[PDB]
Amino acid sequence: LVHVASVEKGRSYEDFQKVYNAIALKLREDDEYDNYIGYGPVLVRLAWHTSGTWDKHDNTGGSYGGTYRFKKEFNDPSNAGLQNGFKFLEPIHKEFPWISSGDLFSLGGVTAVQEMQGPKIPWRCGRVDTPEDTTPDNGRLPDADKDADYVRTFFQRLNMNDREVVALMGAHALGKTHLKRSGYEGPWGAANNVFTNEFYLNLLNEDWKLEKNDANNEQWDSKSGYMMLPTDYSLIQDPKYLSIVKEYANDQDKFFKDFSKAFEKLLENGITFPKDAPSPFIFKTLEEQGL
Ligand code: HEM
Repeated sequence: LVHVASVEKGRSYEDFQKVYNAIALKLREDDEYDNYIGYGPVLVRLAWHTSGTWDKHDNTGGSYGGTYRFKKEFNDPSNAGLQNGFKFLEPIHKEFPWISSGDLFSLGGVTAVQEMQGPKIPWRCGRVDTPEDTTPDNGRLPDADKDADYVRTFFQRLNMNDREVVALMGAHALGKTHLKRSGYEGPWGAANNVFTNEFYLNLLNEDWKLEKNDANNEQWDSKSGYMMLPTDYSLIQDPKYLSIVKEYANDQDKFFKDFSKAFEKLLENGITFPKDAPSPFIFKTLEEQGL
């Protein structure tokens, strides 16, 4: 199965900047969600989970088809809580009914990262909705209770290398774990709706203790009130990952550049862009537009 990007008929950068802006304005307005964290983090996670079902071996799953809109995928236990990001996007889709579902879910993540003061993420249009029977089965998203070998092997299926994995995991600066959702509880740091390299700094500099949470699962906790999942902590247990964690903890711009590339790649696995497709779009933030 080849998925060829097909530009929404007649649309160009200004149309997608208008969608960006609508997302960004709602992000600013609906600020109460999740004890005033806001919707940025869950929109980033929605973009990742809708892309991270991809299998490089047969091009099943991935962002192209926007299949999260079907009950098998929206009810994946791995996706518990993402309905909040979907509900956020619903009025955006109603205003811009021409955008595909995959383009909207992925653009939500780009818009969230950028509006949270993260790197620019180039973004390409042209995902096309595919039918209900193309929805990937549950079980393609990763478990959190595992070690570095698990994480490395998992991400090979998404064609990500060590550097790409460690960079992508930096998104855990954002938001928090919620016990009723995943069986883990707590934020990874203090700046959890501003995109920074804090995840790496906290991994290296907090005093972590291996504790059980109230769902009887182990997680790493600090006196500051932060947590790390076992898979997060694996990045400092494995010496290859550890070197890269130190690099990003010591170079904010390098993390931003590497995250941008890996996140674009994640959002584009499985898609064939014709030679004459538009170049990737770099959207202006609301701040840059004076809005
Ligand atoms: C080994 C890989 C990963 C594992 C096991 C993992 C696991 C988790 C878990 C258990 C949660 C908490 C869900 C909840 O209780 O609300 C979470 C949240 C989150 N993850 Fe991941 N994650 C992984 C990779 C990633 C990647 C690659 C990104 C995106 C680039 C990402 C972005 C997020 C975000 C932004 C949140 C916060 C959501 C919120 O606050 O609602 N994660 N992750």
